[PDB]
Amino acid sequence: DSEPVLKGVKLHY
Amino acid sequence: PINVRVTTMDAELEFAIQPNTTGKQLFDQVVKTVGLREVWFFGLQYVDSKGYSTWLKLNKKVTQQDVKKENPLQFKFRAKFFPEDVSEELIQEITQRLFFLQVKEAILNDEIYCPPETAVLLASYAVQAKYGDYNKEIHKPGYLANDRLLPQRVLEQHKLTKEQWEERIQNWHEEHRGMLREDSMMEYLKIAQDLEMYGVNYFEIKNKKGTELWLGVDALGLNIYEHDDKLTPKIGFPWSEIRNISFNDKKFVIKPIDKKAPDFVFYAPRLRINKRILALCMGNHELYMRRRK
Repeated sequence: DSEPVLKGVKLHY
Repeated sequence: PINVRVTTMDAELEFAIQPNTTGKQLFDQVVKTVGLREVWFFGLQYVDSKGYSTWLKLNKKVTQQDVKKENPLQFKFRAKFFPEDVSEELIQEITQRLFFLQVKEAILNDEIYCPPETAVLLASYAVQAKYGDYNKEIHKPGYLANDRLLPQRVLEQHKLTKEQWEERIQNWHEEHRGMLREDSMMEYLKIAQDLEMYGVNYFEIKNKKGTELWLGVDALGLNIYEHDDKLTPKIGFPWSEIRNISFNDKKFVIKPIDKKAPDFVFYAPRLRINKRILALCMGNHELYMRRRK
């Protein structure tokens, strides 16, 4: 199905 | 491995994808990760082989779209279509915030021309959103010395100093004392959306004689600008006044409904520019029709 995999997140507020 | 990085105006997402991965799969994962539902406004911006800024087609695979090769692929989740009025059409706070941050950045980057009086008023709403109410105690002289408040073009007519500016912005911050954070962002967008360059997609074009021009695509139709005046259109083509639009390779033609009026013919550097122009025309025209049914 080839869904992207999250390997990182940054939230800036 | 295909490393991709998608930024919203206030978030950064890094994904590993596959050669079969579509833009829609990447788009939908960003969208549900940040929790946005007004998706019709947004797209995944990127830069291509030739250094052009364009949008990912969501129906085609990410790998088949000539995205510039860099270890982290670089996509900017951004507003691609702009409403005719932000007050009627931006419902969720996530949608309003992302529009506010994107439009403010464009104004601060001198990408949208903005008069100095409007710029300071805009800056005042931005500080009411960030700081809340001005309080005589916790906001002592100099509290905006490290805030980026106005576009540099406004500064270049430097009748005021760097400190005179901040004091005049401070004055207008005080006048917003009752304003809540979300309404401050919305008041910014209400003012910003009336600037002439707001929401215009500019394309470098030429007429049949070889004269350079600009082609604007916005929510209301097409506009032709002279190369040295990107503020005021010289010819305007609202949707209702267009009979048909066409392109064949590099040649693009607009036929007005008048029937006695001549077609307007212009030329793009290559076919992909005309394809990108038309795609934005189709996207903006559809939202235009959907607003009126």
